[PDB]
Formats: sequence, C-alpha cells, structure tokens
Amino acid sequence: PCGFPHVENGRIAQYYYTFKSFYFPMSIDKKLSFFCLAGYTTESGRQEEQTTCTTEGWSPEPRCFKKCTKPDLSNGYISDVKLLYKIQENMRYGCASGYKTTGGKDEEVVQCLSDGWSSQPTCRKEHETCLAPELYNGNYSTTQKTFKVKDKVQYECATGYYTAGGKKTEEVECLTYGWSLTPKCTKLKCSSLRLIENGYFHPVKQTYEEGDVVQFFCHENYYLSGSDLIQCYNFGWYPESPVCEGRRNRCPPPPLPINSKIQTHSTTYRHGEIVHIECELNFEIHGSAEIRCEDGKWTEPPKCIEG
Amino acid sequence: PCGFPHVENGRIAQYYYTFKSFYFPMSIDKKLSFFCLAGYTTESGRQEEQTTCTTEGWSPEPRCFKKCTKPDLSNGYISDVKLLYKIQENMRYGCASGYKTTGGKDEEVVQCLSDGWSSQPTCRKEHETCLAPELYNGNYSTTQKTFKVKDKVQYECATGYYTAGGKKTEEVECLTYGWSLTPKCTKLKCSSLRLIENGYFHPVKQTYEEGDVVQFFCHENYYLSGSDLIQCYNFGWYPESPVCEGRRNRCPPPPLPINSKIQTHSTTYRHGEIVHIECELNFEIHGSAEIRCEDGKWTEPPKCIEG
Amino acid sequence: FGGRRAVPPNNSNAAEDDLPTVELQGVVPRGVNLQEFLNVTSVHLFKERWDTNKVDHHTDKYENNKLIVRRGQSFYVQIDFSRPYDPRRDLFRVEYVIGRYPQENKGTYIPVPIVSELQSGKWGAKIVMREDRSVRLSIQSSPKCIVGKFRMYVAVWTPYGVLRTSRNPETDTYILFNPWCEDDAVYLDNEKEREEYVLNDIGVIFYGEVNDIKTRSWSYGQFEDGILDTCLYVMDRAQMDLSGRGNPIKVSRVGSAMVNAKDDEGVLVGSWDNIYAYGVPPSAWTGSVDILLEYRSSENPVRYGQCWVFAGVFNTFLRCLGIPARIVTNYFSAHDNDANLQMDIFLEEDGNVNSKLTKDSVWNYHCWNEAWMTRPDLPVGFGGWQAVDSTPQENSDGMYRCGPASVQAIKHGHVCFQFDAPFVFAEVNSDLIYITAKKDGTHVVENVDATHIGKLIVTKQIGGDGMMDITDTYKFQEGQEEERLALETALMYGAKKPLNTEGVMKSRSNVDMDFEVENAVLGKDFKLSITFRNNSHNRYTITAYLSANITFYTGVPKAEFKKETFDVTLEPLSFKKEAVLIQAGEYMGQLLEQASLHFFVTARINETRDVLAKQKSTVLTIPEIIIKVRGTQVVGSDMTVTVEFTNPLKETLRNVWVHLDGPGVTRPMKKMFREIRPNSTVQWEEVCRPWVSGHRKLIASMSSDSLRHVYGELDVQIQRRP
Amino acid sequence: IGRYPQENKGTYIPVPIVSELQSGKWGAKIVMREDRSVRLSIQSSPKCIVGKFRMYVAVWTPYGVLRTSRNPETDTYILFNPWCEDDAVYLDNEKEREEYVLNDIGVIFYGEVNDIKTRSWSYGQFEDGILDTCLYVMDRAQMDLSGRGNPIKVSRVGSAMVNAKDDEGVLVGSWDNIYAYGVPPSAWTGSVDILLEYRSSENPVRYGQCWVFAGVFNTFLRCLGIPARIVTNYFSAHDNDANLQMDIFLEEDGNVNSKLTKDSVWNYHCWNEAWMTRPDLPVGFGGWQAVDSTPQENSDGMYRCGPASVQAIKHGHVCFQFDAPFVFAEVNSDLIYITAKKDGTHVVENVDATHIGKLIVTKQIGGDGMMDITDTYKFQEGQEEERLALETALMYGAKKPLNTEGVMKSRSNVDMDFEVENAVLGKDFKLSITFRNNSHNRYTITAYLSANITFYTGVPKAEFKKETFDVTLEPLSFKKEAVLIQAGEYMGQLLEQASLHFFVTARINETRDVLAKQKSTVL
Repeated sequence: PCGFPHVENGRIAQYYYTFKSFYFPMSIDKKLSFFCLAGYTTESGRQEEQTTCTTEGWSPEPRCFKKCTKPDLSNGYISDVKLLYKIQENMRYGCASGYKTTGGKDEEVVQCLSDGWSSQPTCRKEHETCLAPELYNGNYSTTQKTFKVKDKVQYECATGYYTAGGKKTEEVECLTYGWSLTPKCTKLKCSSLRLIENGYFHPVKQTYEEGDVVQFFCHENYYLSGSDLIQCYNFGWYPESPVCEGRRNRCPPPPLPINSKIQTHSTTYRHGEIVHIECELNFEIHGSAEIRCEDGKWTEPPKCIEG
Repeated sequence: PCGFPHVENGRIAQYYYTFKSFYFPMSIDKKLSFFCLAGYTTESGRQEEQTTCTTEGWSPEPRCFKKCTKPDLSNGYISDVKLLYKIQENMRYGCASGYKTTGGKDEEVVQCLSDGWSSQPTCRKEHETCLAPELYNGNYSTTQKTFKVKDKVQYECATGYYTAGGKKTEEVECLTYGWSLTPKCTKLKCSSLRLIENGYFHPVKQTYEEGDVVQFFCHENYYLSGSDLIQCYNFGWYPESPVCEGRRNRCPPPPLPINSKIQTHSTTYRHGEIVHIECELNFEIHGSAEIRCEDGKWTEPPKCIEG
Repeated sequence: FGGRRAVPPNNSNAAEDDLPTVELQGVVPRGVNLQEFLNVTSVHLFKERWDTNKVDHHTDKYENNKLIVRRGQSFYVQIDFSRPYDPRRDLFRVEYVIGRYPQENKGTYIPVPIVSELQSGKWGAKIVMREDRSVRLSIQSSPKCIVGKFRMYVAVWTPYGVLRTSRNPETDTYILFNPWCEDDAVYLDNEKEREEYVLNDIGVIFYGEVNDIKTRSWSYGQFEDGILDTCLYVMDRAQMDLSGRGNPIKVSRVGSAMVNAKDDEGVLVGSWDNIYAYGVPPSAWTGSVDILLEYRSSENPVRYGQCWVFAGVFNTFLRCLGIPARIVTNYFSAHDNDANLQMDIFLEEDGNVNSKLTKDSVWNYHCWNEAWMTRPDLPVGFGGWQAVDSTPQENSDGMYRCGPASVQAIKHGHVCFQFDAPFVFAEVNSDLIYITAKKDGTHVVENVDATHIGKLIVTKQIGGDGMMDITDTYKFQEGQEEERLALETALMYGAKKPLNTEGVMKSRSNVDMDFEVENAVLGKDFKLSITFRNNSHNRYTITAYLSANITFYTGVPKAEFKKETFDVTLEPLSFKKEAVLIQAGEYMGQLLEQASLHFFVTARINETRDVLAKQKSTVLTIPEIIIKVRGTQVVGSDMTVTVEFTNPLKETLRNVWVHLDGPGVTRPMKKMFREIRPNSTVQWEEVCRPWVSGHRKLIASMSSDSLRHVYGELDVQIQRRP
Repeated sequence: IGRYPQENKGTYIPVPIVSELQSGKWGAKIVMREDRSVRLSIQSSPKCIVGKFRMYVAVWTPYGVLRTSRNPETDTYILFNPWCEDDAVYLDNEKEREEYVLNDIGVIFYGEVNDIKTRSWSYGQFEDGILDTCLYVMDRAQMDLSGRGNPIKVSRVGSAMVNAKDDEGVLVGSWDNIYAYGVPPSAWTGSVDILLEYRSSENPVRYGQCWVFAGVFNTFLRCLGIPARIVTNYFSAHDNDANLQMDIFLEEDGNVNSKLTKDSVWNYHCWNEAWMTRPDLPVGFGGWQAVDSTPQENSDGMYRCGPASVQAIKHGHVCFQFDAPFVFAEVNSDLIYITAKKDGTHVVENVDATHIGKLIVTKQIGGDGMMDITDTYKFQEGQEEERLALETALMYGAKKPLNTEGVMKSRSNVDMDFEVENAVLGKDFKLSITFRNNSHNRYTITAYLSANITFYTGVPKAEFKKETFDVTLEPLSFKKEAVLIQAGEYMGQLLEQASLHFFVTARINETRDVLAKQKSTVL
C-alpha cells in the first residue's frame, strides 16, 4: 500500500502530519488532495490537485515546481506586468533599437520549464560584420577573420574532431545578429541523456559538452545507483549513467582505520564488493585485511597495531 | 548567519516556509519560536520554545522527542491514569504479592528520559533459585543455568561485543527478584546526529547501532556537501556529517587512467582541490598530470602510454 | 447627501426597480423606424413540472408555478420576435436581475451573451434552434451564481441604444444551490445521499437517553407552497447582501443566526420554562412548515422553540435553498461549555452529592445540523460536513450559534479554524470531574470520567428510518492514542482544562461499582439495582448513597424525588447487590416534559478514603398516538384520516391540543379537546385530499396543560392519479 | 464578581494563605504580624477576569464560616497587565507601554497622502467615571464575566458595541453632512464626553464616523489596560467584500462613466490595533491585531472586522479568525479601469496596483510626528514577497473576479501624469497635466479632466469642473496642459473635510490605448 508522501514545496491535508501512523500506509483507490505553497504550482499549473493510491504508489506524482521569475533583461523590453509565471506557460520579450534577442529576432517567446526559462532572455547589440571565433581543435579555410552581411565562413576540424553540426568540415553564414550557426570544433557531443524511471535530474537540456555537470535524484521508496553528480569529458559521460531503484543496498565510502591505506577508491561499492586494507609503517593488521559491502553495510573494519 | 531550521516532529511559524528566501539566513542573537506536533515535546517537556541563532547554529536545536506510552505490564498495576507521558515526566507502577518490579522493589517510579523509559516496567516473580537469561554473542563461565539466592555467576562476550555494564567480562548475583544486574551482550552506539539547516536525514534515532546507516537529503536550491550515506561502527561514525550548503562545492570522483596511480585518494573532493595522476613504471604521460575540481567539473585526465 | 456609500446596500430580494423599456444612446433622430430592430412578442420557459427543465434540475417537487433551476447547469427557453432573428443584423441578450440596486460587478445584474458554445463555469446562452420568428436558447448559469428569485428581461441592441421587455412576473426565475453539479461548492458525488439530504422532506429526530433511544418524525416540508419564498424572506429579514447569497458558508452562518430570536429579530423565541404561556409548547410541533408560514405571515418571532425545533427549522431552510443538510443528535452533550473540556460534580466530605454547588449539567441529548459544503476559506481537506448549532451558547462572540465548524477539523482537534470549533469540540470531548468540596473550603479531585460525554452521536439512515451511528465521524475510538492526539491538538488551539488532573489516580481498594435501572412505562413502579465488587484480599466497609432527581432533558434538576443510604461490607474477593424499588407515587405528581429521571450513586470506602461515583438517566415510556386511514389512497381523491389518543395518566388532561401533519398529504391541522377523563380515549377525523404520490407519512402530536411530548405516525402509500 | 458567582467559573475566588506565592496562581503570603493585625502580600492569577470585584474576609470555625459584611470602600478593580511576563497582553518594552497604555492624548491623521493633516484627540482613559463606563459597555453588551479575562474576546465584544445598530451601542454612525438632532462627528475633541454621555443617557450618542469610533475604542482598550493605537490607512478599499479589485468604468471615447462608477476609495480610513498573544492560532501570530469598529459586510454580516493578526495580514495568511480577508483587501486591492462599450461588453483597459493603501501611519512613541508602519501591513511593492502574500491570500478565500491575465503594457510608449498644487480654502489653484512620448512615432491624444467634490470616503456629490484637450505628441517628445481652478467654481459646494477628486483620462487615437490617472486633494 501507499506510504506517507514527501511533498517538497507543498502539503497534504494538515491532520495527516499528526495522524500519520493511523492513516498510512493507505489502501488502493484512496484519493489524497495536495497543494503547493505560494510561488509554486503542480505539474498541471494548478495550486491544488489530487493524487490516487495505486500498487506502484501515488499517481499522479506529488511534485511542486517553482514559478519562473521575470528576467533582469539586458537591452530589451517585456509585454507583461507579471513577476512570476506558471510551469509550462510562456512569456514574450523584445529588443532596444540596434539590438537582437538570444534567438536573433527583434522579439522572442520563452517557456517556463523545470530548471528555468527555455532560453535565457537577453538582447545582443545588432551590427553588420561577424568575426570568426577562436577554433580550438580546427582550422579556417581563409586568413580572413571579418565577414560582411551574408558572407560565409568554412572550417575543418582536427583528426577525429567534428564541427558544430557534427561534420568533419562545415560552412556557415554571417547575419546582423551574428553567425547562423557558430563556427566550433569538438569531439562528438555528449549523448542526449537516457530518461530514467522513478527518478529525475537537474541541468536538463537536449545536448551536453565537456563539463556540463548533471545531478540525479530518486523519488520516495527508491534509491539512486551511480553517483548523483555526473559530468561528461570530451570522450563521454563519467560515471557512465545513473539508474533508480527502490532496493538499493550500496555502502557509504570505505571506512579507513587510523595508520592505514587502501588499494584504490572506486566510484561505487555495491552488495558483494570488497576493499583491501594495508597498515602504514611500524603497524600490523588485526582482524581481516579485506572488508566487504553487504545490504548497504560495510563489515566492521580491522585495526592497525604497533609492531 | 543561521540557515532554515529543519524542525523535527514539529514546525516554526508557518509563514517562514513560504517567505523562506526573505527571512533566512537569520542574524546571530535573533530568536525564533517553534512547536511540537501532538504526541511530541521539546526536551524541557514544553510543547513550544524559543530557539536562538548562535555561532553554533540554532541553539537549543529545534528537536521534538516522542512521548513515552503507557507500558504493557502484568502481575501488577500503574497508579497513573494517562496513556502518554511527557519527556522528563515520571510514572508509578507496583506489584501483586509474590512479584517484584524491574528494579526489584514493591513499587517503582520510572521517568520518561530524553528518549524512552528509565527502566522497562514489569512485575516479575520471586526467584527462589534464579534462572540465567539467554546470552547471544556471549558465554557464562559455567555450564549451570539455575542458581540459589546469594549465589553468583560470571559471563564474557564474544569478539566485538560488550557486557550489559560495558566491560567484556561481568558478574551478577541472584536475589529474591532476579539477578542484581541482567546479563546481556551488546555493542557500542554512535552519538546523536544533530539537526542540520536547509535539509534532513531520514532514519532518526537517539543513538545508532554498529552497522546502522543514515542517508542525508536537502531542500531545493541547497546541496549536500560531503557523503550521501554515513555508517556507524563501535569506533563511532566514520565520516563527518554532510551539510546542506549553497551551490555545489563538490565533484564526483575521477577515473584512474590505465597504467596510472594518484597522489591522494579521497572519500569526496571539493572546489579548488587537485587530483594528481602519475604513470606506472615503464609508462610515459600525455595530457596534464594535474586535474582540479572546478564548479563541479574536472579537467580531462591524462594518458599513460608504454615507455 | 449620503457619504457612507455611493449607492444603498442591495440586501432585499423582495425589493425591485423599474428598468427602462427603452434606453436612448447618442442624439436619437425624430421618428426612428424602431420596428426594423427586433421586438420580443413572447418568452417561454418550459416551466411545467413534467418537463425537462424542472425534471433535469430536480426542482419538480416544489409546489410553485414559476421556473426553478439549480446554478451551474443549463436550461432551455424560447423567445418569439416580431420578425426572424438575423445574426448578421441582430444583437440581443437575456438579462437576469436581482434586488433594488443591481450592479454587474456585484453579480446582481447579469447580462447573458449569445455564444457559439457554452464555456465551462461562465454565464452564456447558445442558440440551439431557429424556426420562423422563434429562437430557442440553451442558457447556462455560473456555478458561483447568487441564490434567489431573479427577474428576467430580454434586451435588443440598436444604433440608437437598447430596447427591452416590460416587467413580466411570469418570467421570474429562482436559481438555487446545485448538489448535482461538480463545480458547485455544495456538490455531493453520491446519488442516494443527494436523494436523502436534499430531496427527502420527512425527517426523523432521535431523543430520550442512550440506553433507550426514542424517535419521532418531523415534516421538513421544504417543497410545500410558500416555504421557498419564506427562506428568501428570512435572508431579507437578516438584511443579507444579495451578492453574499452565492456562498453556502455565509447562507449557513447567517441563516442559523436568524433561527433563534433574541428580541423581535429571528424565527423562534427559545423557551425551556415548562409553562409556555402565550405560545405553542416546543414539544407540540409536527414540522417546520407551520412555524415558517406563521413567521412569514405574522412577520414576528414564533413562540416557542427548543434545540430540535431550531434544528428542524434550519434543516428546512438549508434543504429548501439546496444546501444538503441533516439533523444529528449527540447523547450526553456538554452544552454551555465555554471551550472547557471539564464538567464539575461536587461532593460533600462523606461522599454524598453536594446539590448546592453542582450547577453544571449534561444534556441527556442535544440536536444540531450538519450542512455539506467545500470550505475555500480553510486549508485543503476540511470540506464535507460542517456542524452548525443554531442553539445559542456562550461563544467567542458572546451568546450565539456555533459554526459552520468543519466536522473533519473537530475530529482531529484542529480547532484553530473558523467558526466556533472549540465550543463544538467540547460538546463531544469533555470529561466529568468529581470534586470533594471539603468543609475547610478546599476542592479535591476525587474521580474523573472521560467516557460519559458524547457517548453516541446519531442521524437518520439514508433511505430508511433506523438510526445511523456517526460517533466515529466526530471522534476516534475511546481510550486509543488517536483520541489523545486529537485532545492535545485541541489544547494547542484554545480548548481548555481549568483543573490539572495530576493529583488523581486508580483506586487504592480495587473495588468496582456499577448499577442498572430497568426501563419503565409512565405510572409504573420499577427496580434500580446497585452492585459492588471486590478485586482484593482485603475486607472493606462502604457507605453508599442514592440521589434520584426529576430533570429537564438539559439535565437541569427540579426535585430530588427519592434519597436512600446503604452500608455494605465486602469480604475478600466477594460482591454484593442492593435492590431498590422506585414507586410511581414517588415521581408521578412531579414529572417535567419528556419525563426524564437522573440517578447519582456515590460511596466512600472507609479503609482507603477512595470515592466511588456513577450517574445514569432514564426516560419514562409514554404510549404512542394511533393514526388510521379509510377510503382510497389516490392523489386528488378524498381520504379519511382518524387520529386516536388514550390518556395514560391517573388524572384528567385539560386543554388538550392534537396536531396532524404530513407533507404532500395534508396541511398542518390542529384540534382542541377541553378535557380527557383518566382512562378515556378521544378520536378526531378529517377528510384530506393528498397531492403527492408514492410513499408518504402522516405525523401527529399531543400537548396539554400537564402531559406533552407525545407522538405518532403512519406510513401511507399514495397511488398516482388516473 | 457579579450576582451569580461560581468558583469553577473564576467569579468566586477564595485566596489561599501560603508560605510562598507560586508563579501563575492566586495566593496570599503573611509577610508581617503586629498585635491584632496581619499584613498579606496578595497575588492574582495572570489569567484573572478584568472588572470590579467585591472583597470579603472569611474565618473558619468547627460550626461554620464567619465573614465581613458588605463594605463598598474595599471594592477592587483588577485590570490587564502589560508589565507582567505571564499576561496575554505583555508588552516587552517600557517606552511602548508608556505610549500605548499610559498616554491619554492621541493624534489622528487625516487629509490625503500628499498633504497629511493632524489633529489631537483626548482618549482620557483615566478621567472620572471612564473606567466604570468601560465596565458598563461590557454590561450593556451582556458579556459573561468569565469571558472578561480574555483580551481577544474583550476586543471582539467591545468593538461590536462601538457602532449602534438600532439601540444598544455607543455611537450612531452618520455621513449625511446634515447631522440633525445630534452632534456632528467632526466636532468631537475626545472620547470622554461621548462615553460619559452614553453612560448617563443610557442610549446611543449621535453621531460618529471612523476616527470617532476608533477614538472611543482606543479609550476602551487603554482604560481596561490592553495596549492600543489608532492607525490611518491612505486610499483604503473599504466595503471590499474580500475582492482585491475596485472598478472604474470608462465611456468608449475614454471619458469616465459616472453612471456605472460606484466603487469608491476612501482618501483615508482609521482602525485600531490592539496588542495581545493569540493562543487560538498557531505560533507566529501574536502582537498587533487589527480591529475595525466601522461596520462593513464580512462573513458574519454587516459588522466590525477583527481582531485580525497584522502578522497574518502581512503574509496573506487570511484563513485565521477573525475577518482577515476583508482587512487584507483594504490594503491590497487594485484599481481596474473598464471600458463599458455601447454594445454592452466590458473591456479591461488599464490596471493600477499602486494606489490602494499607499501609506499606513500612526503617532510616534514620545512625540506628535507620524510613524510610517506600511511595511508592518505589506511587503515592499513590485517585489516577489508582495506576490507570495497575494497568492497566499487567494488560496484562503480572497477573490479576483476579473482575470487581468490578458492585460499588457501600452506598446505606444506614451506616458501621462498630472499634479495639483496645495491650496487654502477659497483660493484659486493650478492643475498641470504632463505627457511624454518615448517613441519615434507621432501621436494624437484626446484627454479629459473631470473634477469632483467628494466626501473623504470618495463618494462624489457634484462635478464642479470638466474640460477636454486635443494634443499632439511629436515623435520622442513631451507636452503639458495646464488648468486654473478658481474659488467661485468650488466654494458654494464643498462638503466637510473640503475634499476634491480629479480624474484625468485619455485615449491615444492611433494605438487605441487608454491612459488613466486620479488624485485627491484637500483644501
């Protein structure tokens, strides 16, 4: 049956906080109303909504999303008197004279999403000539750095590197807001993250590059696998990819006895994983030199004692 | 300054949850009123108290302890009529004729201590010849299991276990109510985890057994510096407790490149810390030997080719 | 001049204004051919009781010939013009208007736009058909609409301003609350509960005491001719702002305050004086119908009411406007508690009851209403049943009605929420305290009983006349931890315990005491038996006392009719039983209405100083009135009703009134008999012409200069007319 | 105390003799003995009933109790105690006790927010017979003596007595400007003669208005010993019915529609604040409670509002008792400007959140200057915390009937404002209208001035001047219109408090946008 929900930024009916042990765990097809605090809203853009108990727990899921704030917009204007916006509503902004938006137009529309606005509201100054940017791991087709309205620049990347469109060699057009696509060389871009189940992540975006740290989480009655923080190097994601599970039995970092060392710190220590402990100079080991993780518990470690 | 107080089994004045970003963190010597839910109390036995922001954080901490319940005793009676007992409040129970209390008396007064009763209330039977109780992870020094009044028996615990008085060997005397102390083999308990600001940990106890594990969590826009999990052992808690701070100020562990070792392994790494990678004997480096934790990222690690 | 307000308050539905039949716009020319614009020739509301408008709104029961609809749901009308309507050239709208100072932003002038589709939650009209000169509309009202009798107009726009229909009283439309509509604040998702708590017009009221639950019927009669207009008149006499009458909370908060009359304001003068000079005795009423029509026709407070009469009249008011509602009876009610969870009984040093100081009382039963609504003024999860006690009690705002208090708030002890929740919580959750008032003037708490108050709470079952126990909807199982959590939560938010029960404990002796009183018919001797039982190896001597009192049902005593003393010795592990005979001649000269008796048994154990104390009530059984019927039970046919009553006393009853009632079968009728000799019987016969089919009930009552609170009923099946 | 005293109801109080006085309990300590005589240090409970108690001394014997006869020289008044840490009205600062309890001369703020006016008011809570009159007000309320120990209930019941509906109240409210068969509300110098006239005539006094009710209720609270002050709110949205929107209606051409515009904003309004803890609420809501003795439609009916916690109102936490949604709406309503079209549709043209409750003031501690307390009632405007409070109020039953969701800023980039110079009654004065064009477009504008004589409640009596302007703004420019208002236009027509109200409204011909502004002034 369904447990007591952990409503972040929100509440269920106030008596359930006191009478928890009477009401929970709760039988299937019970309906439970919840609401978000001011400044927050449910997945549907409501202030108040119902979840229902199911064999898989609560559904729909009790989450409250922060309203997106009006931007401190550089070189621009907005249509609205509003300070705060609903999740998955949208807002219109535009340019001062001689300026162009983040999307290169005179005006742009942005959607409020889980991590903020769908694109950052900003107006760039508007001009005629483009400059070719610094091209790490590539070379340009010409010595010329300056390009006029609707001129084009062609460029080629280093051995095993790829252009901003993922070709080996590429060409792009100068426009009065800047380049149509920016000239850049990289390794093959970090993969569009595999959507997990029973959990979620922050820094949510469609594609990633060297750095670009992402943090993962599980929802109630589930426990994460892999690290919470992941980041791609130019060769790929590290650690490889996280997963959610409601039965995780993984240990904390290996316990270290005073006057001791261990052979390597792993990124993980699951049920059945082992660590070997070595005592430091003038000390000898008491108990087993190997220790094991089981049921998310380390076996209690050895001691180091003087020779 | 003091961050948002996570009150346990209780609340602060309820606008502070909505206006969190206005009010917090608070200045030192500022005072804040908090309260317990029904069935819980502050350590003084009050339903409500003022905490104060200090250089030590919120002092006293906003923790509400559970009320002790009326005991399930037999061969006797409870003088007090009430079902639930305040922390630091006391209660009286007494025996039928031919029975004696857990303290060996005709009547006993017990206090609901800072968590739980000062003794388990029970009315036992006059032990003409006491019976030695069960002793898991220990041995009595004799094959005898029954002994006369004013006879004595001595016992010793297994490796990594301690007697009911905290020694490793202990002796008890038979009396007309049972043993002068009850034989048991036990383990040392880790100290109480204090309430953090801006977050929480889910498995809550007054003290923790060896092999108990605690998971920490933070409220949104705060992050847990340090480990996700911590474990108790007879030597104490292994890591320091993690903290819900701002930003990230923490990187996931790097890979070790093939044919290489590092100058310092660690449980966790933080912003500005260096991992320095050294190639093994008969191998030669390419890329930087230094990598640094920066905004949660790392610089790409080196390679170690054959010499 | 008048500087308080820019226009006077729009607070009477009976009041009207004259909307112009023409409003000119701009400099209108001489001799404009206005006949090129539409003119309304007739309006049809399809208002017949067999037709879809009243049938789909569940408003076909009301004995009223005008249109009645429930808010938030659509209904049909047809408009007939001077020529065909031509959307290319014709703008027009329906207007609904209420009170003397109607304003659009106040919701009291309502222009209904012609639209392509009816939007959810908006006023609008869809053209569903056109044929020749006639347009048929489906009109939707807002689910937050004001409740009351709207005037209706049809208005045509022109380049020269507005042309409008003249005042036509045939078109006035009652808009009511809508339990069937998912968007209404009063929405109730269950069919059988809507049938019971809205469409049933015959109630059952539970009385007596918890070991002998008596029952009577009550005609709510919310569909009877002129009752709906009387419910609008009650709100006009409250001077309630019409813009506030869209809210079921405020209609319940205000309507309950109108029921009990303080001064010459309100529906019923309260009296408990047992004499009832210059008025009708509260135990004589068969239903709300004649009270409300007497109020509407006299314009003055009706004499007299008591808690179940206030609850009956308020239940008619709520069900008539369409708020789902029921009466509930609480047994052993701690009324006039002032949020104190303690009722005190005082004892002399020897353990006898000190009658001089014992002035708190526990009502054998008490009645209040529950109204069903959502609570948008409170946090999530406090909707559903709201307790409203229309009986005056000393309160946060002096002496007044309590509620709407959320029943869901009361059960969990969340008495921080409005309205009056600490006072309602204390009706059901108080404790008895027994106090020795020592001769030195000190007070010692000897014993406590947390179990006595609110021992049962009941209401009529859905679709039948049995009791339904609802005690668990008001409080958790007694002695369990959840009762303690509810109590502690109430103490956080202004419930009170004046005396700290810390210096009180289990008896030293381990002696139990209990007693039984057998039920009796009025004018018979009966047995009361007391038992004392020893759970110890000690020997005890006990002096015990019986005090027997005649009381009003409010527990207020009038006389101690019997007093006795017993000395008991209990051997180790033994028990003893004392049998007491109570004789008819000890009580028969002295009984109050409802014939209620109250017994205290108390004792002090000599060897341990412990006090034993228990109290119980009985209500004497009085024979029912017998009702019989003759001739055909068919709607519109004449039916003969015989009401018979036999005097149960050994005295001549005088100025005896018999009343007869039964909604849809007969109007309220009453008959006067000058005297009724001791063993004698009377008959009364009427010819009545029933006007409602299906199952119906006849209800009767009797009252006099001595005996009253006597009832009878008959279920009559009435066949449909040919 | 009273005719039917009972010990468990706290109205009979036997004081036990004790070796030490406990905290929070009735008792008496024998501190000295001297021949025939005993000296007692007596202590009363911090939860004691407030009122005038009879005193007796009673001696116990084996045969009965021997008691002193009735001695009216020993009758003892027991009052609320702002100096005692255990009292529900405890105030933790001595200058604040000295002002809010022991000061008997108040200052009342009136006029308009650009030209604030002050007058003194004698509270006189110490004067001969005023304490007995405060007890008489509760006796005429028929308030149970066991309820007079509670400062919330004494505030809740005492405030309901201040304005009389039929008989049974202290003052008859009137705003008719005629005041036949009574005293004009603007004549009174203080509470003292009102209260003694009520006490002696035993019937409602003629006549009162918001500051008179607040003056009398401030005397009542300070006399019983509850700490209290008057506060004035400028531009108060009174009679709001918990709606956060006041409607102004405009004709299609942009003129004000005076036929439909019936919402009125009071130039100022007065209510009381009373200081107490709130054990009926969860933690965090003690201190100043707003009580308004001026009746409006609230959840009970046409009644006084409060005590509403001011700390609840600041956070929009209006689910708590009493009447908090109606008090919140007075300080937080918007103006909405609506075109009432000739086709009978309504269109929202413009919105102004800045006008209502622009400033809230009270007398300063130790002087006659004003103290701004606006930030105690609401957060800084245009910041996130104002929106958090508004959303919290909309969760707990405040209302916005019209969805302004479709409203946007004027794409014309024109802006307009006007000024009225301060003047002496019977002098001519100048009104200046300014326009600015922040765009490379040329525009043409038709603008209207409507000047009205009004009561201070904003209710108008006549339009004393009206004028129209046709204006060009050439691209990225600015233009100014000026008006001279003369004494012969208004002087034959003024109401009490000499208040004028100006609407300036304009429609931009090319963009169809409406610009609307309004300002009061007081001669």
